[PDB]
Amino acid sequence: QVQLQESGGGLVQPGGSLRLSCVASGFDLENYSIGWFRQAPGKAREGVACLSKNSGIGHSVKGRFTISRDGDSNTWFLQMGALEAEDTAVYTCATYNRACANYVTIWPEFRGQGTQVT
Amino acid sequence: AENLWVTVYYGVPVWKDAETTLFCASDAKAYETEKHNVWATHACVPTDPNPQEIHLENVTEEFNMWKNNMVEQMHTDIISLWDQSLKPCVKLTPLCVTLQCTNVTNNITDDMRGELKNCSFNMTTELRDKKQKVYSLFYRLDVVQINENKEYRLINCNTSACTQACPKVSFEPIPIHYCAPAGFAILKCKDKKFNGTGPCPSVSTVQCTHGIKPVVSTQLLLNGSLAEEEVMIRSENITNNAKNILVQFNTPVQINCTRPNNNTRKSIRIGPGQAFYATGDIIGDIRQAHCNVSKATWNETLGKVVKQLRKHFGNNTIIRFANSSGGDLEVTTHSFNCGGEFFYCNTSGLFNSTWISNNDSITLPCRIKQIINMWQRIGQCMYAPPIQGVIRCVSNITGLILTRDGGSTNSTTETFRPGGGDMRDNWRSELYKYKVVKIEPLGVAPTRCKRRV
Amino acid sequence: NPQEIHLENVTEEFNMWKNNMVEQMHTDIISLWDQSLKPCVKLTPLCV
Amino acid sequence: TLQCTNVTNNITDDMRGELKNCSFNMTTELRDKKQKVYSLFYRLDVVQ
Amino acid sequence: IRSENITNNAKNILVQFNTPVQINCTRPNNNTRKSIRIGPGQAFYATG
Amino acid sequence: VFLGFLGAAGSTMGAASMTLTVQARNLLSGLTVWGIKQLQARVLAVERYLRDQQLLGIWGCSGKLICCTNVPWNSSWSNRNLSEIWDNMTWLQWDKEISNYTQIIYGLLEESQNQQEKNEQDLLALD
Amino acid sequence: FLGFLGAAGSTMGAASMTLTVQARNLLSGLTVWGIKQLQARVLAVERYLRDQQLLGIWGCSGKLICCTNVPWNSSWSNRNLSEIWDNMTWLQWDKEISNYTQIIYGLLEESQNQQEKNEQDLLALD
Amino acid sequence: FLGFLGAAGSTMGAASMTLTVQARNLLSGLTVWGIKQLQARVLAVERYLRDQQLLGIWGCSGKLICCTNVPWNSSWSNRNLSEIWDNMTWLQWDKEISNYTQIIYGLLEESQNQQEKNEQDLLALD
Ligand SMILES: *[C@@H]1O[C@H](CO)[C@@H](O[C@@H]2O[C@H](CO)[C@@H](O[C@@H]3O[C@H](CO)[C@@H](O)[C@H](O)[C@@H]3O)[C@H](O)[C@H]2NC(C)=O)[C@H](O)[C@H]1NC(C)=O
Ligand SMILES: *[C@@H]1O[C@H](CO)[C@@H](O[C@@H]2O[C@H](CO)[C@@H](O[C@@H]3O[C@H](CO)[C@@H](O)[C@H](O)[C@@H]3O)[C@H](O)[C@H]2NC(C)=O)[C@H](O)[C@H]1NC(C)=O
Ligand SMILES: *[C@@H]1O[C@H](CO)[C@@H](O[C@@H]2O[C@H](CO)[C@@H](O)[C@H](O)[C@H]2NC(C)=O)[C@H](O)[C@H]1NC(C)=O
Ligand SMILES: *[C@@H]1O[C@H](CO)[C@@H](O[C@@H]2O[C@H](CO)[C@@H](O)[C@H](O)[C@H]2NC(C)=O)[C@H](O)[C@H]1NC(C)=O
Ligand SMILES: *[C@@H]1O[C@H](CO)[C@@H](O[C@@H]2O[C@H](CO)[C@@H](O)[C@H](O)[C@H]2NC(C)=O)[C@H](O)[C@H]1NC(C)=O
Ligand SMILES: *[C@@H]1O[C@H](CO)[C@@H](O[C@@H]2O[C@H](CO)[C@@H](O)[C@H](O)[C@H]2NC(C)=O)[C@H](O)[C@H]1NC(C)=O
Ligand SMILES: *[C@@H]1O[C@H](CO)[C@@H](O[C@@H]2O[C@H](CO)[C@@H](O)[C@H](O)[C@H]2NC(C)=O)[C@H](O)[C@H]1NC(C)=O
Ligand SMILES: *[C@@H]1O[C@H](CO)[C@@H](O)[C@H](O)[C@H]1NC(C)=O
Ligand SMILES: *[C@@H]1O[C@H](CO)[C@@H](O)[C@H](O)[C@H]1NC(C)=O
Ligand SMILES: *[C@@H]1O[C@H](CO)[C@@H](O)[C@H](O)[C@H]1NC(C)=O
Ligand SMILES: *[C@@H]1O[C@H](CO)[C@@H](O)[C@H](O)[C@H]1NC(C)=O
Ligand SMILES: *[C@@H]1O[C@H](CO)[C@@H](O)[C@H](O)[C@H]1NC(C)=O
Ligand SMILES: *[C@@H]1O[C@H](CO)[C@@H](O)[C@H](O)[C@H]1NC(C)=O
Ligand SMILES: *[C@@H]1O[C@H](CO)[C@@H](O)[C@H](O)[C@H]1NC(C)=O
Ligand SMILES: *[C@@H]1O[C@H](CO)[C@@H](O)[C@H](O)[C@H]1NC(C)=O
Ligand SMILES: *[C@@H]1O[C@H](CO)[C@@H](O)[C@H](O)[C@H]1NC(C)=O
Ligand SMILES: *[C@@H]1O[C@H](CO)[C@@H](O)[C@H](O)[C@H]1NC(C)=O
Ligand SMILES: *[C@@H]1O[C@H](CO)[C@@H](O)[C@H](O)[C@H]1NC(C)=O
Ligand SMILES: *[C@@H]1O[C@H](CO)[C@@H](O)[C@H](O)[C@H]1NC(C)=O
Ligand SMILES: *[C@@H]1O[C@H](CO)[C@@H](O)[C@H](O)[C@H]1NC(C)=O
Ligand SMILES: *[C@@H]1O[C@H](CO)[C@@H](O)[C@H](O)[C@H]1NC(C)=O
Ligand SMILES: *[C@@H]1O[C@H](CO)[C@@H](O)[C@H](O)[C@H]1NC(C)=O
Ligand SMILES: *[C@@H]1O[C@H](CO)[C@@H](O)[C@H](O)[C@H]1NC(C)=O
Ligand SMILES: *[C@@H]1O[C@H](CO)[C@@H](O)[C@H](O)[C@H]1NC(C)=O
Repeated sequence: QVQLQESGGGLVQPGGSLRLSCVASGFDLENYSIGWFRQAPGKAREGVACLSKNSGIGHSVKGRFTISRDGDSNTWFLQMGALEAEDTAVYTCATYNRACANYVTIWPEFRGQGTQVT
Repeated sequence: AENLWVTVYYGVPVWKDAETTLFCASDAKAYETEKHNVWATHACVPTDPNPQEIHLENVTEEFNMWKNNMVEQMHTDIISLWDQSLKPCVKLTPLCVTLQCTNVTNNITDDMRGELKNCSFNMTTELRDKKQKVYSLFYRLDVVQINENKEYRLINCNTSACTQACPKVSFEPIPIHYCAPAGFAILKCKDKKFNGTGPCPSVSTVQCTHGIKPVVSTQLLLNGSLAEEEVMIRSENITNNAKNILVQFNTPVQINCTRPNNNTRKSIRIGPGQAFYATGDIIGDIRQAHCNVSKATWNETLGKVVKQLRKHFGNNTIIRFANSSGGDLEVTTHSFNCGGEFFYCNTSGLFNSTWISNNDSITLPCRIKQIINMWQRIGQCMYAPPIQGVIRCVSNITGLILTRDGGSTNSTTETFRPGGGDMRDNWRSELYKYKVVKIEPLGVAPTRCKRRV
Repeated sequence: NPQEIHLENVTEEFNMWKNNMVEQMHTDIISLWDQSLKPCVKLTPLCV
Repeated sequence: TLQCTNVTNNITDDMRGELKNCSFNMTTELRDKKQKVYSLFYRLDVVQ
Repeated sequence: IRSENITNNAKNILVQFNTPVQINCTRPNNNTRKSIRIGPGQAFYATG
Repeated sequence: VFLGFLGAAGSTMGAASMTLTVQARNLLSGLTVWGIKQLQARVLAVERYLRDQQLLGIWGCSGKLICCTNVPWNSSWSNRNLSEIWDNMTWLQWDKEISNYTQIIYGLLEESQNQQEKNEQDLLALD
Repeated sequence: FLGFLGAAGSTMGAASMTLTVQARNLLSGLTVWGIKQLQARVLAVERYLRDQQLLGIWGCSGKLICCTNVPWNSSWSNRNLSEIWDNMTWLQWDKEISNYTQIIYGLLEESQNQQEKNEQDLLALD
Repeated sequence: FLGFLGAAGSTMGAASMTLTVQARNLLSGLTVWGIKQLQARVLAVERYLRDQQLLGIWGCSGKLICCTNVPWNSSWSNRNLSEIWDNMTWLQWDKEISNYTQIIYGLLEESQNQQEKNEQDLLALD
């Protein structure tokens, strides 16, 4: 398998946009939803996005970040814009509950490795 | 004497785990002065006047509640009933017209600033060509702002079409008993130490399950069945973050819930025969609906839950609570079904406390929503018609679906946050002590018989 | 050629005002008409 | 009705006509507004 | 060779082969499908 | 007495084999949901009972509850004393004890009944 | 006489002549009339199968005409045998045992269980 | 062994050796394959039940081989005994008697009724 593979990390100038993405398989990605992490040095774990199944809504903790999907392709796109100096961390995409249960605070199972955004 | 020969026994008390399909068993009440039901019990067979339970001895039957199929069967059945009940009445697609909505300030209160909206729109009369300017009141949750007097639009009207909830039918929960067909037995565990996965050396056979109310709620179970002795904790892993903890109370907690506004329903014609019921002209003051629990009862209940929960997490561990941290509007909030009006309450006045090693009331604000998406399969929305008068609901709120937080390695900073998700734990707390066994009557055994020719 | 066994020596208490066939047929004919009216035209646009 | 016209981008002599570059009005999600959508329709699915 | 009446001019002759005949064919064209809105909820995919 | 469905399901086979009628009598109890849904269960119950009854009738059996039979026990499926089996073990334990060797037993019973019928025919025709 | 259910008016003794005739027609054989017919078929099969199981619970196994224990208690009927078998029709007779059948249907069961137990004990002791 | 319907072409005497295996799978077992599959199941049940009732009220119920009365009328088949059983097949036998096998199903019934008469009378006399 269920593990998640992420891509799109790199260096961004302040005031740009990114196209973080992550894909997965494992014959069990119909019961779970996929959201994203955010872990900056010195601080705890937050959340950035959670594409809830059963509602199709693209919840996010800030206005800039948006999660999206496309068809039946098992890939999820995190689009981030108007980046600023604090948004430099280790972005990981993980699996949350079927209806995007408590995130920005939870520590899920079946998580990825995480790219680097500076 | 050596001729120990095989004989065959039929109708022997032997069972093997298997799966089948069950049916209704509802109290008749003579079913004459009834206004139908969403779980139509006219087609349901009547329950036994005096169901009999047979206690079994010497028996240790393995039980399990997390791979039970009864919950999946229940969920499929109730979803099918809900879909069936929504067919034979109004199918209002002609409501996605461009609504022109203003605020409402007929002596409003500041807490409910905005919220209710005065919407007006063109609408087709009985004739196919003539149009009329009609008006209604729409809650802030059911309208979005297109073309950013502003122009609003129904929230469901790019992604689904709503069939208005049928005015004659009712959503009032009634008990239903699931009775296995002939040849299958229902085993029920009577052990007070029962927790889920594990044998129960008190299993008794029953004709079928007790009366269970198919209620719909999130993060706070309502009219559940309490477990005696003490509050019980069940899971599928107490050590996994992504798994709920179906906490079951032993002392019921009274919760009142109101809506102190009148609602003058005004049916308006939108086509031939089809009539759509709407709000309008609230009589008297308008105040937001609220819910009351008792702080004295809730504080003690949370203390008991914490005392029972520190068993699985150590006696020197902090235990903190918090509200839901995000999700849909049906997981971070209570999800009532109170008299045909679907509340959505602010359950953050309860889950805010910290517990260490060593008269009054709590008021939760609620946000009424009409356009709902229960049975969250996309494209099956439904418009609940407004209900006239001031309504009240009383419940025992015997349940909890807290999820752990975890993840910070090994430490004592455990926090619990309510959260639902898949709509199966409202019945996994009612069909936990139940299983279906297929009876196998055939059985061979050796005796000294010779089978005279 | 349906059979008709005439029975002798038998008396039976009939009832025409409590019969069940007279009600089952009544529901059945309505069911027939409702089924036969589905698979063709359902003209709404005559309200002009 | 389709205000269709005949497609002539990177076309081949064998596939003359055939595809048609149709433009028609269409109700949007709100049942009060007309878009102007376009599509490609083979010559076997459109008649004059 | 199978036929109901092989001496008839209106009966099909279902020839069945001994060795298969490999046949390929394609549609050597990308067809970009764009979704447009029929109305509330319903969608319609048309080749772009 | 100790009536009720599966009333003696935990008691030993000695006392269990007195009220098999209780366990066998209620095997035939009795478009929208709760419609065809109940009817499917009814048909399945009839199917299961018919399977059991035909399986009983195929062998030389179907008196009712108990039916003595030929083809001696192989004495390999259970190397246990008769008294211990019939007064020290409950029925489910016996089931899990000999659940691996059922099909061969059923085939043996079928063949024994057929051979008995052939013997009866031979001993009835000649006289 | 002849025909299905063609002797309901005849005497009790004479009506025990066409038991096969009445037993044969107990098993005759989406859309309207397409689910009612199937429901009726299932109901008829279930009724016949329950009746056959009830017959087989007691030791008859041969259906028509069965001999059994549980002697006729004088409380159930107080009258001569030839009067029962010579003048009544079966419908009239069923009136006299409209309410006495429940005890009989268990008395026959316990008699059958006793006989089976005696048979098993006799075969075991040998 | 020869599977289900395996001995179909075998000779009559050898065909009457594997009755059980071919009498063992007579009960094997909304949208399409919904009501129609259940219809097939119900039809199979009804057919088996009718066959069992015939093997019943005839006087048998032990299935497979069954002795019975009603001596073989010569009109049905004027042939030897061995020729029926050594160089004939059950299908050929069924073709041989197809219209005759309807009066037999009544002669057996009457023989069963008279046998039950005799048994009942001799039992009640003593
Ligand atoms: C959990 O159970 C309680 C207890 O049944 C539910 O409260 C019940 O709510 C219904 C709906 O309003 C009440 O019925 C109404 O009663 C009024 C006053 O009698 C009547 O005018 C209405 O026509 C309607 O019949 C019902 O009385 C009330 N129960 C009690 C004991 O007062 C509650 O709704 C359940 N929880 C959920 C989430 O459904
Ligand atoms: C659910 O319940 C919680 C309970 O606290 C709500 O949280 C509170 O929401 C208000 C919204 O205005 C937050 O703003 C506060 O407003 C007062 C009004 O004067 C102001 O004085 C404060 O300085 C503050 O700005 C408030 O911080 C927040 N928390 C608390 C403890 O009050 C929540 O809004 C409810 N709804 C949802 C969807 O969560
Ligand atoms: C209901 O229909 C009438 C049709 O007359 C709409 O009237 C229009 O109103 C706008 C501003 O409110 C004017 O600019 C137009 O000229 C009016 N149309 C006319 C006069 O033909 C009315 O807006 C509709 N109600 C709505 C959309 O809520
Ligand atoms: C319950 O949860 C535990 C841990 O939360 C599960 O065991 C884990 O299995 C994963 C599978 O890759 C391992 O990576 C972890 O290391 C395991 N945890 C530990 C502590 O060893 C377990 O499968 C879950 N289910 C049950 C029935 O225990
Ligand atoms: C909501 O809007 C309706 C429609 O405009 C309001 O009803 C109007 O009220 C004024 C006086 O306040 C009358 O002059 C109009 O004739 C009314 N129009 C109609 C169509 O009835 C209504 O007052 C607004 N507020 C509420 C709370 O309903
Ligand atoms: C849970 O409670 C916290 C505070 O106890 C809420 O956080 C506030 O949320 C509102 C609206 O979302 C903001 O205006 C405040 O600034 C937040 N304050 C803090 C300190 O975070 C949170 O919204 C509550 N969540 C739910 C689902 O009720
Ligand atoms: C879509 O609707 C517009 C609405 O105006 C149509 O435009 C008119 O078309 C007719 C001919 O069909 C002309 O005579 C008018 O002058 C047009 N009016 C305007 C304002 O342009 C249009 O034809 C419809 N169909 C399409 C494919 O666009
Ligand atoms: C009118 O409602 C809107 C909600 O979209 C709100 O922003 C605005 O403040 C309201 N106006 C008044 C006067 O309350
Ligand atoms: C249409 O519905 C979607 C839900 O899929 C929502 O995100 C959006 O705000 C709605 N309105 C649009 C796209 O204008
Ligand atoms: C339930 O209790 C049994 C008792 O031994 C235990 O083994 C099992 O782990 C428990 N399950 C839980 C706590 O989820
Ligand atoms: C609702 O209207 C009725 C009828 O006038 C009135 O008696 C009642 O008081 C109103 N509701 C409230 C809460 O006042
Ligand atoms: C809930 O409590 C508030 C607290 O003042 C009270 O005003 C309201 O009437 C209560 N509602 C009830 C008891 O239904
Ligand atoms: C809920 O309302 C009932 C009836 O008015 C009352 O008896 C009870 O005290 C209320 N509960 C609380 C917690 O106020
Ligand atoms: C009530 O709740 C508070 C919340 O922290 C807790 O400290 C206290 O121990 C609880 N019990 C009492 C009797 O106050
Ligand atoms: C939540 O709890 C904290 C401390 O326990 C307290 O300061 C705060 O006022 C509480 N807020 C609510 C809404 O209960
Ligand atoms: C709620 O709790 C009370 C407390 O005794 C109980 O009588 C009642 O049956 C429970 N359920 C409901 C629906 O009121
Ligand atoms: C497009 O080209 C074909 C080629 O002959 C022509 O027949 C057809 O009429 C053309 N379409 C239009 C709309 O003129
Ligand atoms: C099939 O073969 C038979 C063999 O005699 C022949 O009579 C019949 O006409 C053939 N059918 C065809 C060739 O369609
Ligand atoms: C087959 O075709 C011939 C051609 O004339 C015709 O005479 C004969 O009747 C046909 N037979 C059948 C069975 O179609
Ligand atoms: C069709 O387009 C895709 C990208 O849109 C491209 O990868 C592919 O090569 C194109 N088809 C052919 C035959 O080149
Ligand atoms: C349970 O087992 C004990 C073991 O000796 C036995 O004495 C007792 O009778 C059994 N209980 C029953 C059969 O109800
Ligand atoms: C029969 O059950 C399993 C099936 O493979 C087998 O491993 C087991 O050894 C058998 N039972 C006994 C008692 O040996
Ligand atoms: C009716 O009774 C008479 C004698 O009273 C008898 O002769 C006659 O046969 C009976 N009817 C039938 C159909 O048996
Ligand atoms: C078929 O008949 C031949 C003789 O004609 C015989 O040898 C053979 O055994 C028969 N087949 C079977 C399966 O008995």
